[PDB]
Amino acid sequence: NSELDRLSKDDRNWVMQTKDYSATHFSRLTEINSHNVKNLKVAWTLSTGTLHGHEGAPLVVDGIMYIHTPFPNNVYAVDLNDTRKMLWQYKPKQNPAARAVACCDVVNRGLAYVPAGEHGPAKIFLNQLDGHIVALNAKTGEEIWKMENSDIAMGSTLTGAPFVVKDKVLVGSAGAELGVRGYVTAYNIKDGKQEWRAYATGPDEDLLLDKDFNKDNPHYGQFGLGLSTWEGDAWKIGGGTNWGWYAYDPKLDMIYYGSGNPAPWNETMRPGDNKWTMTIWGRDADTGRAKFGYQKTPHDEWDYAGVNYMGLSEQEVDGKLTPLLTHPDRNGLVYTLNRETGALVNAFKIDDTVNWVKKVDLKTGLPIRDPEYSTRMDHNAKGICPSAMGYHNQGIESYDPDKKLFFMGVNHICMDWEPFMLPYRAGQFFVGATLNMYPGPKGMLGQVKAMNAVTGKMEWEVPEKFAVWGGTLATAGDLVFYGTLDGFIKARDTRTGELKWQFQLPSGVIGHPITYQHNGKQYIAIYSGVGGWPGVGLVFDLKDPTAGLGAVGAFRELAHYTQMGGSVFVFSL
Amino acid sequence: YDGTHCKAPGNCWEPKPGYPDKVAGSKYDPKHDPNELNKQAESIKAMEARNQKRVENYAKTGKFVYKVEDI
Ligand SMILES: O=C(O)c1cc(C(=O)O)c2c(n1)C(=O)C(=O)c1cc(C(=O)O)[nH]c1-2
Ligand SMILES: [Ca+2]
Repeated sequence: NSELDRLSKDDRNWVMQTKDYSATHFSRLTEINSHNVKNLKVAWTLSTGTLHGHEGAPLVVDGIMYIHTPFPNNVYAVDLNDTRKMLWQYKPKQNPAARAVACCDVVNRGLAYVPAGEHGPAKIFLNQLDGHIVALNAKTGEEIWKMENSDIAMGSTLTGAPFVVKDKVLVGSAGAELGVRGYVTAYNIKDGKQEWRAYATGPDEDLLLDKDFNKDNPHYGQFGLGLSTWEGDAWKIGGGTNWGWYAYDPKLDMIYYGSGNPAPWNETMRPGDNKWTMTIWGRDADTGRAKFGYQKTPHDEWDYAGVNYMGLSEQEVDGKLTPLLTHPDRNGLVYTLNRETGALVNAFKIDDTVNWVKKVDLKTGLPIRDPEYSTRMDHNAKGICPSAMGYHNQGIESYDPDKKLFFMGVNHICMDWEPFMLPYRAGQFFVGATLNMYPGPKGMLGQVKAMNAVTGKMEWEVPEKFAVWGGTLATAGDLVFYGTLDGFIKARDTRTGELKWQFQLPSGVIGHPITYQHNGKQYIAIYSGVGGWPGVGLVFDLKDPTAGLGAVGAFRELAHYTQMGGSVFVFSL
Repeated sequence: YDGTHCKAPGNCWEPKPGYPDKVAGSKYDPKHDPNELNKQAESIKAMEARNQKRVENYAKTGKFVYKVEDI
């Protein structure tokens, strides 16, 4: 959408979760900078009126902030000239049974926005846990249209944010832990008409492939693989949901995202590469047809769900300025691909303790597996890094184009894993592994790191008490801001990693910070309200260390630092 | 199984030592019920058909109506 692209370039706005179509999470605002951030104070605050995990962050467009909640996914609008009043509210009525089929807390990664055009007035888009995509009038909150994407009776929900491209809004999927076969869907913004729908497994017509799919890298695989890399009909329940983030290149007219893990977690029940789960896709915008598809983790054994964000940039590769995507996967590798051809540029370890894979062979594109850290029936596999939580999860990260550095919140969590046999029944969980998780070999649970994604050179690295889950915001003031699970927002100097400022929020953070200018002043805003996968223990009062899909034991100390909450904090000088 | 021995481009899977090429008939046979397997796709077809009713009513009347029994 060229008007949405243009609004994204205006520092008064934050028009999508990812900030802009490249997912830079980078602001040119410098009012707040490394030399005065120690003076940042809370300006004003809002309550969301809910508990549970608060993922994503607010949108700001044309002087209005938009807020969203975890289930039941209430939305409200606030005029930045009258911060105490809610301009409008939208309160979904959803079946409470939706909560029982969410694997990982009833999180929602937030709203999307499109400006007014031929399709009608400006709209806010919401994905509901119960599987509906809703279009609201951005100025009034009136419901314009609503469609069914996902059915909770099959264990299929929505948690990832909608994504607007031209006249379409894209809606993902969720429920691979209940055997949902992933799919992404484009709806027309005017009337909610389904334009196209691309599945992650199965026959080529379902995958929606360009006739020249992987023409540039035929060694990745081309046709027939969504059937031939599974035994029989096991693809029909085979995972590959896409509950993460998108990017878009308007010049190529290509949309990028990752498909998630194959189901079940029990690898022995699903022999084969299990394509095209765990895949980096480049899809034509109008048709949805994939131009490239790179499977990062063939035959996943670890739930490295391949949904993490895609950060676009233009950097020199062997001296030639090249359009790129960069993608810190769950599997602990940072992928950088040519975003036109899909060619692999690099795949480096985000922390050197990654052990499921020895290295990626860049020429073949294959990860060279270490069988010592495989999983398999009738075996308790020990000391696998990363754990299923990944060395990176759902947080959107940030890129400073002057430094050519990505700044990432990183997890340092490893695991033991033993699968088990179990039947598939639609609507029930379909996991089939028992896990124990714990800190990686360096002994803490999180890090923040700065890196060059072409060379792999780590600029700086610093430890954090807990996994850094919510992502980052970087600015031209030489700062990276992020929130922590234990309930801080913090700012570090992006040259050195030095900590410049910290503030104690009410609850842990699982979303990202934003910044915007309003009436000549810079603000930083963030949600506070712990939850998501790390918070399942505290949110659901769980005690068995293998409960919450194995996260309970690793995060057992988090409840000593934070309770649940739900608030928006806005800071300024 | 180190992931580098490929039967075909995009297809590198091997069984691990001592495990079967095919699971059907093995001790690891998932024995999925084909009727259970098909339920998701049936549910999608039903959602798609309702959505298409809502779209058609919008194009006919100019007013959006969610509940398909009210159209
Ligand atoms: O396979 C799925 O469809 C699915 C969905 C979700 C979800 O909807 O949030 C998560 C996961 N998987 C998962 O693998 C995971 O690590 C996870 C963490 C979180 C969270 O918000 O903290 N959700 C999810
Ligand atoms: Ca998963």
